[PDB]
Amino acid sequence: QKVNSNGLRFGINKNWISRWTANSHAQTAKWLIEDEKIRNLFFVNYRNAQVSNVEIERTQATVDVFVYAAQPAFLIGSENKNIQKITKQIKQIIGRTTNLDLTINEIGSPMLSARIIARDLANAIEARVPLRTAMRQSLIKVLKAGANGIKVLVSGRLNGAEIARDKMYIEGNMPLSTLRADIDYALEKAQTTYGVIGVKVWINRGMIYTKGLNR
Amino acid sequence: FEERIVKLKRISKTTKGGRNMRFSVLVVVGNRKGKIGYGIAKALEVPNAIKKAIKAAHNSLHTIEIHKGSIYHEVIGRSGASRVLLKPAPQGTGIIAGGAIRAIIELAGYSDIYTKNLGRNTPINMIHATMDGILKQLSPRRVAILRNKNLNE
Amino acid sequence: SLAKLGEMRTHVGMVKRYWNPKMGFFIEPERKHNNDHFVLELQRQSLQTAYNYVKEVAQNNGQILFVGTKNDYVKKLVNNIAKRVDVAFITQRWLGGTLTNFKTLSISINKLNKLVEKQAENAADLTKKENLMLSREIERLEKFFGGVKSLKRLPNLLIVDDPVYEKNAVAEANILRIPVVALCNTNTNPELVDFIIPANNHQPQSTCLLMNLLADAVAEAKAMPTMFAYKPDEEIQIEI
RNA sequence: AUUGGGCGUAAAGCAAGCGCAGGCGGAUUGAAAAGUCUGGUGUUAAAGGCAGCUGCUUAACAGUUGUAUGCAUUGGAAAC
RNA sequence: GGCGAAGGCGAAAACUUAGGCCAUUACUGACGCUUAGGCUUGAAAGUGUGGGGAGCAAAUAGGAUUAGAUACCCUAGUAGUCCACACCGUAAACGAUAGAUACUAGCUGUCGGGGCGAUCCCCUCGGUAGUGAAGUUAACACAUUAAGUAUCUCGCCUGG
RNA sequence: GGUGCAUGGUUGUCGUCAGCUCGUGUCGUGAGAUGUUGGGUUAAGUCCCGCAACGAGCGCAACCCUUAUCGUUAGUUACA
Repeated sequence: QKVNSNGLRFGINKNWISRWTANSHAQTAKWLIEDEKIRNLFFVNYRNAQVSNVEIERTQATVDVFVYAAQPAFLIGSENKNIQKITKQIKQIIGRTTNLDLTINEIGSPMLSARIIARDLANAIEARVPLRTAMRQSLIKVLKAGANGIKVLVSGRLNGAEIARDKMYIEGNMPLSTLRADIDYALEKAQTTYGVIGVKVWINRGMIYTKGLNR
Repeated sequence: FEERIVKLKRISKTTKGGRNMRFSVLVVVGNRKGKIGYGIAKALEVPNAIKKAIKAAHNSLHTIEIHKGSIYHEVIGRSGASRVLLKPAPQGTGIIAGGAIRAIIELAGYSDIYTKNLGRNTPINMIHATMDGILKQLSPRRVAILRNKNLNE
Repeated sequence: SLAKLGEMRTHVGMVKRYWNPKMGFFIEPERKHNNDHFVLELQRQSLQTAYNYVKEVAQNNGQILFVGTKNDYVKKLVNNIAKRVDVAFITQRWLGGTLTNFKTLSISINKLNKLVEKQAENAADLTKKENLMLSREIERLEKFFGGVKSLKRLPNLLIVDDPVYEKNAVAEANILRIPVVALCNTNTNPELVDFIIPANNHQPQSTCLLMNLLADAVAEAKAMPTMFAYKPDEEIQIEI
């Protein structure tokens, strides 16, 4: 009823956010349970840098972490302190003897990943910014980076029991069915004093074509 | 131009499942030098509708002259079986009306009016009749030129 | 000469039993049999007034949008006008939405420019159906917007074979504050023109001489040679 | 709803025709001037009110002046 | 299609006769206009009065069917439908649009009358119609036959 | 542990439909309409054409895999 063709888009038309091969069917569960904690901690702990994504590879208890962020300057910080904190935190979270190497790379139109977009939209909603103006702020955040058409929805509660009053933004070419579309969909569950609110963003990295295979 | 809203009301139609919850707005713009107009707009949020109706109204500016600080001549503006009276009210009472009619007169460049309403209390034909009556005032030189006698009358 | 009465020779009669009575005020006392015959002197006076008025308007760096929408005759001869005097021409009337919404003409003219560029830049990868799509887009945007297909300027004046023949022409005419002049017939409502031109169009000589005189009026305001009212010969060409 | 509204579907034209009480009437002209204007006087009260002043600390209040206000009696006019 | 005041007028045939359409400086010289009151008429059911009653159906009564038929089905079937008289005098008699009066783009139809002429076409005026201008009803729409324009008179009208 | 009418997320009904939404502006006195509709033409708003219309977006197709003939690629523990 409400589905986005992103599982088939990620993996055969694009890559995964956590990709790794293995020969056993038992450690896969342990690795998938272990790496999600690292990913979530890195996302929540570093929002001033707007960490776009983290790639995790796990082979034989060997964990390697790569980071892509919209504002990588805050990852390093002034006098290079935050970089040392990040390195030690990631080295310790993966194991005492687990190897770790990291490089800092940027992406064109850095604020094109729906994750940080939804996080900042929720922050604006709960940061003295009215819902319409928070919507506009999220729209500028995706747009001023250099991204294509925008879909923004905020569902849940208005501190009441009514379900027939809300606002939603659609602007531009966002085919929900095109596999080769480069669409990022993210959701945030924000805790308000009256419930949980879902902030969802569909952002186009670019209307991609002739690139339908994995890279 | 002030671009002031005068009337908002939620208008809904029946479609394939559900109804059209949406509130429309209507703004009267003026400059108090004579120009005045009105414009309607539809939106699902307050500020968007406010701005759309502001620009729609500002697209319409109709100038009218000053007489006794009010309209040129007495006229009962009629529209949709709705009547609103407008008169060259002498400046001895001030603008005595509700906020809507006071604003409508003020953006018309007039200082005072004597109000009189005829018909239903629904507001959109009130606005239509008031605007029709206000805009249809006469001019001395125009009727002078039109008539066989042309000095001022 | 200038708007010679010699042209005023066949501008009489149309389809009868269908006529606006308020035209009898502007044409002549028309008999009970609906005699669509036009007077000569008043038609000539109004035609000369329209001639020199559009001349002085176009001398103000304006534009006279020549519109041809009748069966084939008016359209073909308006295209001949366009190839004779540098003015816009109509193959098919625009469906509306040109002047009051300027973006709607700009998108069409840009789409046509890019369509021409695409047709001239790549033709090997295209399939027969894709080429048909491209050509049909070109044709659509050329006929869905006739006066605005490669230019964005707003016309300062437009004509029409009949001011009641085209709803969109009247809409985008009354949107602007311009002296709209048109070829008016007895079956036409006279309340849509600035200077009424009571004259025939079913007679081909009548309409072709009228709009050629309009062409000469706009050309003499554009400093180029003019042919009718300066050559005594009336054109004889049936209404194609 | 004279001022200050309707009668096709949200009052509705009489069920239809004819008529008085009563109502009004086409043109010119003359009498008369009730209607009409006009010229006036009487009275329509002081107190009350409009405009004005005084005092009560100030008006509240009290006093106060030009003015109200409707009849009759009076020269005319011919437009109906 | 016309006429009749509405009610209405259709197998034909005759008579009395209301009234009509066309054009008349033609005659009294306003004799006018309507209408509360007032006069007359007034589909029809159904009432009784005298006949026949051809037929049928209110009512009534059986078989159905039904959750049940004196509803939709039918058969039997009276008042009545028929006529003469009154009374019933109400109607979707509503165009839910009063009567007398004069005027308002046209256009396409019809009937009647006047003129004319193979027919005819045509013009004149009405009657009978409409789309639609203008004008007028919130709107639906009317619109030369108005719900347009205006005078006299009357009747109807303020929440369920 | 419920309060799913407090909800997020989630899918399903119609139905993967045969259409859908949105802006510009125009037409209505407001509800609203327009395009987006209709004739040809499809699974489809598929497109053309015409129409106050002009386009922007969504759903079916679209990349994706899956599918078949050939050519071709490396070469075992294949084939041979």
